[PDB]
Amino acid sequence: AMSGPAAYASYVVRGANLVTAVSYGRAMRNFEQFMARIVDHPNALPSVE
Amino acid sequence: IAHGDGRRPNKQRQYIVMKACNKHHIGAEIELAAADIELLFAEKETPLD
Repeated sequence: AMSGPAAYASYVVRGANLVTAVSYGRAMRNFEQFMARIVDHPNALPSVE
Repeated sequence: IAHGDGRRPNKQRQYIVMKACNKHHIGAEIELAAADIELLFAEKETPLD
């Protein structure tokens, strides 16, 4: 007997993903976490922890 | 108006004038795409829809 997730993971293009998906021909995955790396807190070296 | 010269007298007159309407027609043509008429009825799926 093992443990595991009961459902799939959702990915919805709601929010600021939708503006770049309509205006340009592209769309991120997790725009919000991708934005907090660049502009909210720059020059931070990647660390797995 | 009568007067005292040698001119003939004037009997009373009557004028009868007939006027009628004129018909006019107007037409404009609109095209609507078949996909545009269709997806007004298709169901909501996602925020990009």
